[PDB]
Amino acid sequence: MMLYIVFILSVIFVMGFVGFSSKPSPIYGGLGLIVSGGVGCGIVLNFGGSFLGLMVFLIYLGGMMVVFGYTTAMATEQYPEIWLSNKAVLGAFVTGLLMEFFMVYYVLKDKEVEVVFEFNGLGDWVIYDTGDSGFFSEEAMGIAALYSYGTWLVIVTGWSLLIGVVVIMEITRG
Amino acid sequence: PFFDVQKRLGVDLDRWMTIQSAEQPHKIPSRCHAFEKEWIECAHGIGSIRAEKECKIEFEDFRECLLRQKTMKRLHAIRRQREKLIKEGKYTPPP
Amino acid sequence: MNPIIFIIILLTIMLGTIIVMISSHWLLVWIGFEMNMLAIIPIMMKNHNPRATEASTKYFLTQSTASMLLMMAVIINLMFSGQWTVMKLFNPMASMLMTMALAMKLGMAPFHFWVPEVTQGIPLSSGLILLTWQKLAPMSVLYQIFPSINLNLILTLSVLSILIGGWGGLNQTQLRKIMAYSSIAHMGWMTAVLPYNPTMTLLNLIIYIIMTSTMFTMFMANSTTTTLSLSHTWNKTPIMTVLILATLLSMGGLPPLSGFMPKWMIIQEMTKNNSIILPTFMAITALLNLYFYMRLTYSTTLTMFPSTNNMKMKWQFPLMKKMTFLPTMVVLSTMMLPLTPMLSVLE
Amino acid sequence: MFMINILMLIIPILLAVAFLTLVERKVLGYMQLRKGPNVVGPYGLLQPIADAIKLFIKEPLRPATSSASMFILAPIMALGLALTMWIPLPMPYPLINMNLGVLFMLAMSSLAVYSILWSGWASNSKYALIGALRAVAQTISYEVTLAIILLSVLLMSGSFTLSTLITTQEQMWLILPAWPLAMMWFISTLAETNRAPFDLTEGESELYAAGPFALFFMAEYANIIMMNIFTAILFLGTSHNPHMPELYTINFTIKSLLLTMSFLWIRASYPRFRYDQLMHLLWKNFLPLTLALCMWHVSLPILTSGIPPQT
Amino acid sequence: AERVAAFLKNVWAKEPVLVASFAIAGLAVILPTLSPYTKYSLMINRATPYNYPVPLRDDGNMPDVPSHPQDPQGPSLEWLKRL
Amino acid sequence: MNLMLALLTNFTLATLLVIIAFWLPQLNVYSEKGSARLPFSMKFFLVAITFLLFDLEIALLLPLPWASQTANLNTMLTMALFLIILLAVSLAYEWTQKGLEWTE
Amino acid sequence: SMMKWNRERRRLQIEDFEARIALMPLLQAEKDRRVLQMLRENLEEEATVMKDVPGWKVGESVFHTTRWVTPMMGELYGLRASEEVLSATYGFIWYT
Amino acid sequence: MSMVYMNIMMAFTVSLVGLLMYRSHLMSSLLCLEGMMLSLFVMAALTILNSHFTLASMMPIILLVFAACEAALGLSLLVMVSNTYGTDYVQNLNLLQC
Amino acid sequence: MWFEVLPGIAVMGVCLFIPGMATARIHRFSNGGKEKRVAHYPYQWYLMERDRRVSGVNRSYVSKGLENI
Ligand SMILES: CCCCCCCCCCCCCCCCCC(=O)OC[C@H](COP(=O)(O)OCCN)OC(=O)CCCCCCCCCCCCCCCCC
Ligand SMILES: CCCCCCCCCCCCO[C@@H]1O[C@H](CO)[C@@H](O[C@H]2O[C@H](CO)[C@@H](O)[C@H](O)[C@H]2O)[C@H](O)[C@H]1O
Ligand SMILES: CCCCCCCCCCCCO[C@@H]1O[C@H](CO)[C@@H](O[C@H]2O[C@H](CO)[C@@H](O)[C@H](O)[C@H]2O)[C@H](O)[C@H]1O
Ligand SMILES: CCCCCCCCCCCCO[C@@H]1O[C@H](CO)[C@@H](O[C@H]2O[C@H](CO)[C@@H](O)[C@H](O)[C@H]2O)[C@H](O)[C@H]1O
Ligand SMILES: CCCCCCCCCCCCO[C@@H]1O[C@H](CO)[C@@H](O[C@H]2O[C@H](CO)[C@@H](O)[C@H](O)[C@H]2O)[C@H](O)[C@H]1O
Ligand SMILES: CCCCCCCCCCCCO[C@@H]1O[C@H](CO)[C@@H](O[C@H]2O[C@H](CO)[C@@H](O)[C@H](O)[C@H]2O)[C@H](O)[C@H]1O
Ligand SMILES: N=C(N)NC(=N)NCCc1ccc(I)c(Cl)c1
Ligand SMILES: N=C(N)NC(=N)NCCc1ccc(I)c(Cl)c1
Repeated sequence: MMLYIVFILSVIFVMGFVGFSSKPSPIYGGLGLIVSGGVGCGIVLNFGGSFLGLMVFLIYLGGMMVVFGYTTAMATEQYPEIWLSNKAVLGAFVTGLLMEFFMVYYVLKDKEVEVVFEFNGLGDWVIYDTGDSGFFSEEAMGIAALYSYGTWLVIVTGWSLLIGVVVIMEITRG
Repeated sequence: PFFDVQKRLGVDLDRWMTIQSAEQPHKIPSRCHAFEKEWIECAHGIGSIRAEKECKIEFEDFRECLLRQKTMKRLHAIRRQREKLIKEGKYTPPP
Repeated sequence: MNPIIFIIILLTIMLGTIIVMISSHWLLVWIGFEMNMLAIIPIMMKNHNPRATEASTKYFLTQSTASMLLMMAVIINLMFSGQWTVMKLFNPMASMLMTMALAMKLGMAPFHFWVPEVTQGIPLSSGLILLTWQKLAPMSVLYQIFPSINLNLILTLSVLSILIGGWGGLNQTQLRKIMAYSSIAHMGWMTAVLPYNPTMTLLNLIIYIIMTSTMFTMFMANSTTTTLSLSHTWNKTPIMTVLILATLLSMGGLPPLSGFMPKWMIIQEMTKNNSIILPTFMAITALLNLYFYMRLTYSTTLTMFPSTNNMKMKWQFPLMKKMTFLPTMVVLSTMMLPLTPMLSVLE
Repeated sequence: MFMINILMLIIPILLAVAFLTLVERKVLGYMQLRKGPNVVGPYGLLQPIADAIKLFIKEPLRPATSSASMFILAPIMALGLALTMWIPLPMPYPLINMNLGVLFMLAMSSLAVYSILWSGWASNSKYALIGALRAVAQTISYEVTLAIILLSVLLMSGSFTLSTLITTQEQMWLILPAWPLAMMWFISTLAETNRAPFDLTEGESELYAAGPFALFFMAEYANIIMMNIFTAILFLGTSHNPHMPELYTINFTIKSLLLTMSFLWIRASYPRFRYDQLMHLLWKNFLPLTLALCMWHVSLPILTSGIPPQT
Repeated sequence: AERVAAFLKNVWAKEPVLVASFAIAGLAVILPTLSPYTKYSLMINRATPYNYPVPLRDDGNMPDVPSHPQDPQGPSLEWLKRL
Repeated sequence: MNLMLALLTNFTLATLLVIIAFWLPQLNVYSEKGSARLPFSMKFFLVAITFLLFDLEIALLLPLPWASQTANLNTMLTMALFLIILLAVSLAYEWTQKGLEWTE
Repeated sequence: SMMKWNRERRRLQIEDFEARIALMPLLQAEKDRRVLQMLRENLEEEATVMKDVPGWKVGESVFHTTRWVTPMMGELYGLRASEEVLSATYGFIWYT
Repeated sequence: MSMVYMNIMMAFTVSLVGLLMYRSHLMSSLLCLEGMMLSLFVMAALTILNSHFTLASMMPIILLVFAACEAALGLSLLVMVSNTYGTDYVQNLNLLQC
Repeated sequence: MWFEVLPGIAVMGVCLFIPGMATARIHRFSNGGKEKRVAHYPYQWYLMERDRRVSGVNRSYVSKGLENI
């Protein structure tokens, strides 16, 4: 059901993580992270975070992950190794999927599961808020408050980014 | 803070975002505003050793609002019972 | 490095630390650590060689991992209390994660492997920062979250650090590795007393920093990084050999020198809490440190090792390195015990 | 009823791309004192059909790629994302009415660089990989100014909704208050779409085939049209009459057609930039001005008392 | 005054793009402080009612609080209608 | 649901066009006719890294259209200009340090 | 030109926002009754479903406080057709 | 807790184990580090959005910005390692063994 | 002559005209002859959901006036 969309997305989220965390060729590992990023944006979208969802796409996938792929093509892997060709990667990949499937199957059968800690399995919709009728996005109000409330945050964030530029020019000059 | 420079200078560098019952844009309240307000006012000034015992009631309620563990458990209980009756024909839901 | 850039990078290392110390918000604490780690890397890399690049990479991986674990602890704390205030955490799993993260940042055993290697691979001035200024921010967080730390975890880390630091230093001829293992041992005393009296943690931290700065500054003065190179000091700067002797004995905790004061005070606080086995075990184990401190005094000051002929050319030139604050620090490093009651200013 | 609507966007987009190949050839021809296609169908109207059929029945010569999955992925990503860029466009009503539509287009367009990168990896040739990386560097560089220019314009619009640009320009085109940004925006789209004088992928390899070649070409030309439709909305806002939405669609189409023809006009008129020179046009010319105009457009509504509404 | 004028003419001849950038950035920093309309942006932002105006319990000594929205007490937007 | 359907249609059609573009009748009956430093300049690394840092700054400027609706305009305008000026200082630093050069 | 139009647009937003303020009391009154009716209806089915479950008090709060607490989605739409639950939970987010 | 939290925490654990269990490529380990950031971003965003903690809505952005700057530093170290040895293999970074 | 470029342009223009025209008329067909309701904010969605219940046929675009008073 579409009532479990958030849960389903989080299942794919984990599968993408078991994908690159098993560490295949950095080219394929990058693909697994890109898929996870998109699935992660969808999870954030369904909780009412449109801007935060699109920042993952704009900045995390279009920004950082592009530079990761760019750097991989330059200084790491130019041609991928066959995926799951190494036994260690396959064992790790299979093990994570087997663990994940058991969690999913048990939480769906009992509508709850205790994997270390106890979780509910009724669906994530149950915790949602029931009274919204404002003429604005609350997430947008909060982020816009960076410029009124967050003067200190802007100063230290802006400073760190400038120092990042200076630092990386020092590191790479060699 | 280790060095409480903020209070010495009366300048608010990050206190504004520490709790959800603080002032928010356009007076948008957090879902657990009343519970966090109650717990904060109960525990104010008496120290964390005392508060851990004397404000346990407010903190348990605030935690229930935060994660709703007891509410979900109750809903899970009623739903599970309903499935049994549907599986036994002793209950037909209304319209 | 351009001197103005060096200054700005150094000021950013300090600013990252200060943000951690003045912050009341976990996010700003995390930012302070991130800013601090960003600025430290260039000074580790500044001599451009494969060893420096390996040291910076090992440092980056350790610190970035620890900072992710810290962020995870903060977020778990947010879910279980709905607030960001820097104070006791409201979840035992959050407390463990934050404690482990701070242990990794401090290089406490069994997360210690990076300290000897990173210190070896960077210049002396960079190692001085790494082993002194860089301990301030993680210690200042432990100072605030200790009411919620697991006692068994923190004391296990302390005991392991004193053991690993003492044993690890016995096998070293490189001065930078000796200071690294010495740092691991001293972090153990700082955290062992934290659950009982954080003021003694501050006292041990301050005295540790003063003594460590004195050693690094004296090593820089003569450009010495090995035991044998240090053993030539007697034939160039005899005064330095005496200052090293006093500082090493102080670092060994011998009375009536300054370095005895932290061990003295920590033992007192622990016994007041009916902790008798742990202080005694700690004090005996610290004799391992005293041993490899004494070995250095033998090859530096108390005997005269063989020299070289080219050393005579060095006789005709004076020391030109800054040695900033060295006269002040060496006096504090050795002659402070009569002023022990002054520790109350740290309350 | 909504699936009908999706098809009535996809199919005309692909047909418009096909016949842009004809129009580009004929406009370039007449600017070169010749005719261009005029034999295959009357006035060359069947030329796009002959080309399309030819390409698809052509032998699909793909050398043994270093990655089968990434060889297939690149054209699918390129074409799939290109069509996605159209779904929030108000013409005057969007297929999908997004509150953050402008931000959605920026985020999707930033993903299009992966098709360049993946096709470089799949080529199994360090020479083509190096060509891919040079193209990626050009593309991301000009993404910087496009985002900042777009932000500056929205400070006069008040929101990220694309249809709010229509409201903002009810009295006057935004090109009048913002012609300096329109100038750099327009050139940035040329460089973004690797169009001459920024067509350095084509020029440098001078100094894919069949259907898979055709698909990359279709995605490129879909992006070219979409960029010019975006420019018309951003700077040449058409008035919308809710009772006659087709008057908006006619006028807005003409502006987009003309803007697209100006892409062909420019291609006919200038030599090609060197790679380092189009890098300097961005980092040392556009970016300093864009940053200064971004500062100016934050201040201007505040100092004039012309802050737009949020809703 | 002249050596600066001789400086500007050189950068205007050599780097007109940079001269324009710096000129625009300076106006963006300076003009808000000089403009007489800047004060209205504050007022208009405050005049926009995003949330409900919760009424006050009347204790009998609030002569400056209107009883009805169409009464003459309370803030007026006449200044905004003209603007 | 509509956006999901649009996305699913766009990439499903793209997939169908790609596969059919690969598998069409050919009318022939005979046999058909690694992870190192790529020789690529450090300059191209610095472009990508420079793009990333500027992109992170852009993420912080994106809320500006909403921030201009605040009553705390004095603070908001000061912080917007501060961030953009710092972005300009970043560019000035790369420029004067020959980070934007392509020679050598 | 942009200044004049934007000022007019700000006046049009204020008029639109004030129409909403005029209607909020009526909408709030309606919302209160709908919520209370839904909770009451769930309380009848709870009485029936949990009639023969030992140690189950019907309608027992999970909070120590007697203050009114806003219910979450699961409490209101706990026992209703998925079509309504989906519309209530994800209808706004998914609307185009 | 809610069902989604089970998988988000699982994703973080999976990437942490991936990070602590190195293979050969340094880039593969840097990807795991970004994976932990992405899971932290999602977990923080979900918690903040669901609780309607309005002013905390900017926190995930700050997390993203700072961690991307961290990743840029990490990539720069990787290329310097690759310039030295011709690969990004961690086994080459063992000089400080002695 | 140059005007022989126009037929290709006309075909291109009609192709670009169909998307906008189709969406506009499909919206009118599916929304009772009116513009499709825009709900970017919770308030607008709340009123649209209230209209659906008030309609009596579960159609937010079916309006009820004074005849229901
Ligand atoms: C006040 C209350 C607190 C009480 C705690 C105890 C305080 C003592 C610790 C103070 C700190 C140590 C300061 C010692 C200053 C040393 C200066 C000195 O004694 O002379 C050094 C001497 C000079 O040699 P030179 O440079 O050549 O000049 C003369 C020309 N031949 O250099 C030489 O000639 C080399 C000499 C050979 C090495 C002999 C070493 C044995 C003497 C050690 C003296 C220092 C004691 C250190 C341990 C502390 C003792 C309690
Ligand atoms: C290395 C560089 C170091 C630079 C150090 C610079 C320190 C700058 C401190 C900035 C914070 C100044 O002090 C703080 O500022 C902001 C805006 O001015 C004020 O905040 C104001 O805007 C928002 C609006 O709701 C709220 O925070 C508050 O309602 C209001 O007072 C704080 O009330 C004030 O306490
Ligand atoms: C090193 C791997 C890091 C992976 C981190 C993975 C995420 C960790 C999730 C921590 C959140 C769950 O944290 C856990 O929650 C439960 C209830 O919810 C708490 O409560 C639990 O123990 C206490 C014991 O007095 C009681 O409340 C109760 O018996 C039980 O529910 C635990 O005290 C807390 O530790
Ligand atoms: C867009 C829809 C169009 C629908 C049209 C449907 C027509 C279906 C009939 C396809 C006819 C293709 O015709 C055939 O194409 C392939 C392209 O690989 C050519 O090439 C093929 O044959 C030659 C030898 O003859 C081989 O060496 C070659 O490797 C092989 O690919 C053939 O020489 C040509 O005869
Ligand atoms: C009016 C204020 C508006 C706010 C502006 C926003 C902040 C922008 C900060 C940019 C600072 C750039 O500062 C810039 O530094 C270099 C120093 O090498 C100077 O340029 C100097 O070096 C270059 C070589 O690169 C020489 O060819 C040149 O002759 C010399 O002037 C520039 O003249 C100066 O403009
Ligand atoms: C590298 C560091 C870069 C830092 C750059 C910072 C530059 C800041 C420049 C603009 C700061 C002042 O900008 C503008 O000044 C005028 C003063 O007349 C302020 O005052 C104006 O607006 C306020 C509203 O709050 C009115 O009450 C007031 O009557 C009016 O004069 C504005 O609120 C402020 O928006
Ligand atoms: N935490 C501890 N165990 N010790 C501690 N700080 N006790 C507080 C007692 C104390 C002791 C000395 C002073 I001077 C002051 Cl003012 C107060
Ligand atoms: N650049 C030009 N305009 N001429 C040109 N070489 N066109 C390419 C021809 C082409 C490619 C794909 C498709 I689908 C179609 Cl129908 C036609």
